[PDB]
Amino acid sequence: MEMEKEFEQIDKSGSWAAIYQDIRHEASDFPCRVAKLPKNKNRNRYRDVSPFDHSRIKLHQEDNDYINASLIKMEEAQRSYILTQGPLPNTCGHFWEMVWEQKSRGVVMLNRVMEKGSLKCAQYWPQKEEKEMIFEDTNLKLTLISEDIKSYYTVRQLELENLTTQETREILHFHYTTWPDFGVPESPASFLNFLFKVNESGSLSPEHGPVVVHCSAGIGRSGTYCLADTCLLLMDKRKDPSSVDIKKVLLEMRKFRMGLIQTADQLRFSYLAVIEGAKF
Ligand SMILES: [Cl-]
Ligand SMILES: [Cl-]
Ligand SMILES: [Cl-]
Repeated sequence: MEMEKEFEQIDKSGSWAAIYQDIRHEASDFPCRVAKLPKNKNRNRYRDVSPFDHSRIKLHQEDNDYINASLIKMEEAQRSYILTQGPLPNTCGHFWEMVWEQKSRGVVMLNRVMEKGSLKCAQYWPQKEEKEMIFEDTNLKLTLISEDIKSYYTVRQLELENLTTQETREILHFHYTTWPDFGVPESPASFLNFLFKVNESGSLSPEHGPVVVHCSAGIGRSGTYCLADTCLLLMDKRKDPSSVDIKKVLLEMRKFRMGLIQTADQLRFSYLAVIEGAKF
């Protein structure tokens, strides 16, 4: 209830922008030297969103280990997430190499490939069973096995094959397809349904590698997902759920990737999701 009382006060006083800017002022700042090397320019979608050196995911490849992706290790929640930008036309092989190397079971996608004409990520998985994809640079094959299309999101069963060894893995693609072109969803019900479905699938089990979460830059909608999921985990784990301080959780996550939650509306939406999910 305390988080809800705080929410009602913030709404009443109109202080979402002030709270959000306090977060930005306190956020950690660590170097991103590798992301800024000239040879990595075309591996970054946005010049102002980079992974920190200390938490970036390294590809196991001799020529260039760089991908714009960060390991968010929430120690108290005992859950790890990989937050990444939506893959570029030239980094789709890198993306699936990362999924393979990190042993991830689930991919969470929070955008449409094109929004208001802007390409927010490449078409990095097959839309049709009969047109599988081959990533020649990383020697991976990806096939659509089936998909379950719902009103607010789609879940896909993908088969990822390492063509070198012929080993195959099932990857679940959790695609929230209806986040609005501008702003945040009016209600968090569909987002929470989605978040619970990811958790119910087993993809977050400590038996697998970290779930991979992405949007356009990997910080705004992805930040909302990680923040809400961590907060709901903590409420389920701790003895006093009213003890969960969403701003503190968000500052902890920002130690691992810059810029998580990109507007005061996304912050308010994260509060709504956590308050409503806490009630479940
Ligand atoms: Cl260079
Ligand atoms: Cl986005
Ligand atoms: Cl920011």
